[PDB]
Order: sequence, then structure tokens, then C-alpha cells
Amino acid sequence: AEGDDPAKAAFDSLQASATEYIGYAWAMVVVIVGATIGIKLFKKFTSKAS
Amino acid sequence: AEGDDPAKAAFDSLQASATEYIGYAWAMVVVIVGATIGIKLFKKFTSKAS
Amino acid sequence: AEGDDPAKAAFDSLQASATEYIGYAWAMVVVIVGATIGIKLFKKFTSKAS
Amino acid sequence: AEGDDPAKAAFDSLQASATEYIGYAWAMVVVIVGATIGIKLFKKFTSKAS
Amino acid sequence: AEGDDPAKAAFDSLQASATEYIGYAWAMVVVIVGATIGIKLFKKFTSKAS
Amino acid sequence: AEGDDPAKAAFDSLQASATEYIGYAWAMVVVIVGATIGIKLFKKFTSKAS
Amino acid sequence: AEGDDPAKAAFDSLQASATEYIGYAWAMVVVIVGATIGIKLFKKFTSKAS
Amino acid sequence: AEGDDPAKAAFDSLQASATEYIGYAWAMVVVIVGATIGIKLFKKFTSKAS
Amino acid sequence: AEGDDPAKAAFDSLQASATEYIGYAWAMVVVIVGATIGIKLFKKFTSKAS
Amino acid sequence: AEGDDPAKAAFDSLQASATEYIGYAWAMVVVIVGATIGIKLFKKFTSKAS
Amino acid sequence: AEGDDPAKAAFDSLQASATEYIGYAWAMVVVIVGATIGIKLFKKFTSKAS
Amino acid sequence: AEGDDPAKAAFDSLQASATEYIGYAWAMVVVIVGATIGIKLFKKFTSKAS
Amino acid sequence: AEGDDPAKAAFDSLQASATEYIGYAWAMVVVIVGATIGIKLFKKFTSKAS
Amino acid sequence: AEGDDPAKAAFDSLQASATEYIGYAWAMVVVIVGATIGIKLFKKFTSKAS
Amino acid sequence: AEGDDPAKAAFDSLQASATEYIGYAWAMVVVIVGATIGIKLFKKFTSKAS
Repeated sequence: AEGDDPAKAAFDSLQASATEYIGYAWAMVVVIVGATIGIKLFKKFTSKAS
Repeated sequence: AEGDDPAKAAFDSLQASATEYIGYAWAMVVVIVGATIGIKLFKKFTSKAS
Repeated sequence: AEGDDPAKAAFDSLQASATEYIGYAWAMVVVIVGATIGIKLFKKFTSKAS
Repeated sequence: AEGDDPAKAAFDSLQASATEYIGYAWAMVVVIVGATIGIKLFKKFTSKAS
Repeated sequence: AEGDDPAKAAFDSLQASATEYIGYAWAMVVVIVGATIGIKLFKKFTSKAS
Repeated sequence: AEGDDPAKAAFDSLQASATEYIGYAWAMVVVIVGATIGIKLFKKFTSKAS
Repeated sequence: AEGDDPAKAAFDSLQASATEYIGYAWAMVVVIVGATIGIKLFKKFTSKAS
Repeated sequence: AEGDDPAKAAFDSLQASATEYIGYAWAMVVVIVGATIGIKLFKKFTSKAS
Repeated sequence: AEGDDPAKAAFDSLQASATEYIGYAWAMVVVIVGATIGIKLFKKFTSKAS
Repeated sequence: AEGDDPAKAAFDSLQASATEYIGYAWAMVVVIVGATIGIKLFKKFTSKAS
Repeated sequence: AEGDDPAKAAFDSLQASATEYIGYAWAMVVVIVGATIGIKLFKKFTSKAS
Repeated sequence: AEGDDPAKAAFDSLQASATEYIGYAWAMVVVIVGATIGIKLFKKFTSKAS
Repeated sequence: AEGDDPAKAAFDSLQASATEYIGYAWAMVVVIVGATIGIKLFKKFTSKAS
Repeated sequence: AEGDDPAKAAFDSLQASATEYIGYAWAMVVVIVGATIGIKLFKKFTSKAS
Repeated sequence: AEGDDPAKAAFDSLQASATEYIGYAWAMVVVIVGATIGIKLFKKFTSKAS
């Protein structure tokens, strides 16, 4: 009871932190995927010309 | 008999505590996996564009 | 003979007690392992997405 | 014998749980694959036009 | 001789028990692997569409 | 009776002390585990990029 | 009481130290992950060319 | 001389007994390892599917 | 010598078992690959029509 | 000198035994790897068809 | 304090080293990617001819 | 009082000595860990190539 | 003081030895990684052909 | 010094062995890649006909 | 003086003996590690095929 309470809260904190890192992962991939959509679009143009 | 009873109960308490920590583990991984599903989804979009 | 009989019985009692504690160990690990099976399952899902 | 019986049952429970998670994995992939079939179909149309 | 005989038998019992737990491990993995074969199959379909 | 009472109390004190040290152990591991969650998160990002 | 106080403080010191080492771990992985993001980016370019 | 002879033989007996227990250890681990080879094999199949 | 002989044989048995599982892996992949050859053949027909 | 000689030889024996077990490990992995080469070959065929 | 200082510096050194290895990774991939850009360019020419 | 003073000082000396040995432990591990960082880096390169 | 000096030097020797073994680890991995770079290069060629 | 010398040599031997296995890996991949070049060549012919 | 001299020499002898046993430990591990390098090499081949 008493010992594990501070630990439980510590875990809540760690989990939230984990959520922040995760948000950043989502954004990073946002950039990578933005890149893939645009470049793939250039190839699309190549096709229109062809 | 008499000596081990308080010990048995103490063990019940410890086991329940263990159950709490375990619930938190399940949630943490819930976040991590949520992250993996979404990011993997971004890659999926890359494929659609390709 | 006579002296060691009460002792033999006392030992039987202690052994049974030991059996109780042992049952609790089995259960505790039941929870820990349940946790490992489920979380490992989340990772499994990550793989399916990947 | 006696000690391992509760453990055996606990394991049966854990295995069934595992089966539930697994059903969910199958469904998740059902959605992902549904997505791949439809999008790939759009590309198919591109071909018909070409 | 005399002392170690009950011990030898006890060990035989423990070993058999161990065999039961082991059978359950084999089954658990049966489910996990069944899952992997089916999901991997969904991905296979994605490929056929592609 | 009379002799063991001061001893019983002394033991209560020692046990409480033990509880303090234990709280500190919980915290220490809080830091170590926080570290493991974050670093493991970095690896997670590596995967998203991959 | 009296004996465990110097010990409690010593433990506080050790925990803080542990926090320093941990900061360094975070940075090290910062470099490793930076590396993974950039190299994975090179592969990305390979794809654009392909 | 005379006193230690019965003791020497007793020791020979004990050593042989020890050899029996040891044979059982070898077998137990035979089962555990058999389990590890088969389960690891299931994972291998997962890979073939992947 | 004497102790390791039963172990050596046990290992021979385990290895053979491993060979069985392996045969099954080969077959499973036989089905998967049969599938890939036929479906890829359908695409081939699409090409003939095109 | 005198006491450790029988021990030295015993150790030589144990080391050789260890060498036998090791040979078996090499073979086991021979089978596992044979499996991986062949199955990976099936995938290779899938590629040729694709 | 005193003990962990030499350790902290040692860690700084190790981290820098890690940075060197990392620079080399970046270069290696520079060559691999240069290769992919040029070869992919040859394929591009094939297309122009087609 | 009088008897324990030389003893107290002797203990101070022993503690300092202990501190020296400890510094060496920190360094030893510095080398081992340096090794792990570099080798793990080689594996990292393997990944970049892959 | 006097007793721990020979010990300190012995430790210096052991640490240096450790450094030698470590150099060998670095080289071993040099070979393994050389292998990975070349083989991965073969796969690269497969891609150029494809 | 004296103890680690036989060990150093043993390590040299192991490293060389490792080099042999590695040569075989290079060859294996030689066959696989030869296969990919030829088959990819067949596809090339398909193109010439088309 | 006089009594401890035979004892000092006896200790020298024991220490040397200890050195022999130690050499054997180094060799044993030589075999175990040789095994690990080769088997790990087989896995490496699996990767090349993959």
C-alpha cells in the first residue's frame, strides 16, 4: 500500500513522458511522409509527360 | 499456523499491489503500440502514393 | 522415540505451511506471467501493422 | 501434483486471453488489408484510363 | 540408499509436472504462431492486389 | 515480559527505518526505469525512420 | 533514527549521481539515433531515385 | 586407519547417490531444452511466413 | 563420460524432432509459394491482354 | 600437488565432454540453417515470378 | 561525487568516440547511395531509349 | 574511549583504501563499456548497409 | 596502505589485460562487419539488375 | 600476463575460424546473386519482345 | 617466524595450484566461446540468405 503509492505516481509521470516522445515520433514521420507524397508526385508528372 | 497467518495476508496484499503495477504496464504498452499503429499507417500512405 | 514424536508432528505442520506459501508464489507468478503474455501480444500487433 | 494444478488452470486462462488478443490482431489487419485492396483498386482504374 | 529413494521418486514427479507445463507452452505458441500465419497471409493478399 | 518490551519497541523502530530505506529504493529505480523508457523510445524513433 | 540519517543522505547523493549518468545515457542515444535518422534518410533518397 | 575405513565407504555410497540425482538433473533439463527447441521452431515458422 | 551419455542421446532425439518441424516449414512455404506463382501468373495474363 | 592431480584430469575429461555437446550444437544449427537457406530460396522463386 | 567524476569524463570520451564511428557510417552510406543514384540513372536512360 | 580511538582511525584508513579499489572498478568498467559502445557501433553499420 | 599497494598494481595489470581482450573483440567484429558490408553489397547488385 | 596469453592465442584461432565461415557466406551469396542476375536477364528478354 | 615459514611455502604451492585450475577454466571457456562464434556465424548466413 504505502510503499507502492509513490511508485504508482512515478509510473504515471513516466507514462506521460512516454506520450510526449510518442507525439514527436508522429511528427517526424509527418515530415518523412510529406516528403514521400511530394516526390512520388514528381514521378506522377513524369508519367503525365510520358 | 498462528505465525504464518499474518504473513499469508501480507502476501495477499503484495500480490494485489503487483496487480496494480501490472495494469500500468499494460497501459504503457497501450501508448507505445498506439504509436506503432499510427506511424506504420503513415508508411502505408507512402505506399499508396508510390 | 518419545521426545522426537512432538517434533516430528511440528515438522509436518511446518511443511504444510510451507506448502501454502508456495501456492501463493505460484499465483504471484501467475499474475506476472499473465502480464508478460498480454504485453508481448501488444508487440505482436506492432508487427502485424509493420 | 497438488501445487501445479492451480498453475495449470491459470495457464489455461492466460492462453484463452491470448486467443482474444489474437482475434483483435486478425481484425486490425482486416482493416489494413481492406485499405490496401481498395487503394490498389484506384491505381487499377488509373491503368484503365491509361 | 534409503534416504535418497523417496527423493528420487519426488524428482520423477516433479519432472512429469514439468512435462505438463511444457505441453501448455507448446500450445500457447501454437496460438501465437497460428496468428502469425494468418496475418502474414493478409499481407500476402495485399501483395496480390499490388 | 518486562525485558522483551523495550526490545519489541526497538524492533518497531528498526522496521520503520527499514521502510524509509525501502522508499528510497523505489525512487532510485524510478529514475533508472525512467531512463529505460526514454532511451527505448529513441530506438522506437529509429524504427519509425526505418 | 540517529544511525540511519547519514545513510539516508548518502542515498540521496547516490541517487542524484545516478541521475547524472542517466542524462549521459540519454545524450549518447541522442547521437546514435541522430545517426539512424540521417542514414535512413539516405536510403529514402535511394527510393526517390528508384 | 580403522575408524576412517567405514567412513570412506559411506562417502563412496554418498557420492554414487549424488550421481543418481545428477542423472535426473540431466533429464529434467532434457525436457526443458526439448521445449525450447520446439517453441523456437514455431517462431522459425513465423519467420518463413513473414 | 557416464553422465553425459544419456544427455548425448537425448540431444540426438531433440535434433531429429527439430528435423520434423523443419520439414513442415518447407511444406508450408510450399503452399505459400505455390500461391505466389499462380497469382503472379494471373498478372501475367493481364499483361497479355494489355 | 598430489590432491589437485586427480582433479586436473577430471577437469580434462569434463572439458572433452563439453566438446562433444558443442559438436551437437553445431549440427543442430546445421539443420536450422539448412532450413533457412531452402525456405529463403522459395521466397527467391516468388520474386522471380513477380 | 568524487567517485563518479572520473566516470563522467570517461563517458564523455566514449560518447565522442561514438560520434566518430557515426561519421564513418554517414560516409559509408554516402558511397552506397551514390551508387544507387548513378545506377538508377542508367535505368533512366533505358527509359529514354524505350 | 581510549581503546576504540586507534580503531576508529584504522577504520578511516581502511575506508579510504576501499575508495581506491572502487576507483579502479569504475575504470575497468570504463574499458568494458567502451568496448561495448564501439562493437555495438559496428553492428549499427551492418544495419546501415542492410 | 601497505597491504593494498600490491593489490592496486595487480589490478592495474588485470585492467591492461582486459584492454587486450577488448582489442581482439573489436577486430573480430571487424571481420563480421566486413562480411556484412560485402554480402549486403551483393544484394545491392541484385537490385541494380532488378 | 601468464594466464591471459593462452587465451589470447585461442582467440586468434577463433577469429581465423570466423574468417573461414565468412568466406563461405560470401560464396553462398555468390550463387544467390548469380541466380538473380540471370533470372532478371530473362525478364529483360521479355521486355525486348514487348 | 619459524612456525609460519613452512606455512608460507605451503601457501605458495596452493597458489600455484590455483593457477593451474585457472588455466583450465580459461581453456574450457575457449571451447564454449568457440562454439558461440561458429553458431552465431550460422545465424549470420541465415541473414545473408534473407
